[PDB]
Amino acid sequence: CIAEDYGKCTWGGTKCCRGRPCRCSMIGTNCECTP
Repeated sequence: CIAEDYGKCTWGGTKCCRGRPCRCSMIGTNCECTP
């Protein structure tokens, strides 16, 4: 899973471990996982 900080993720693909919301750049491209 993505247990890294701000680790790149995908809406519907690899989600953040534990279940953390993934933020994006308001453009729906490089979404990083936020602790």
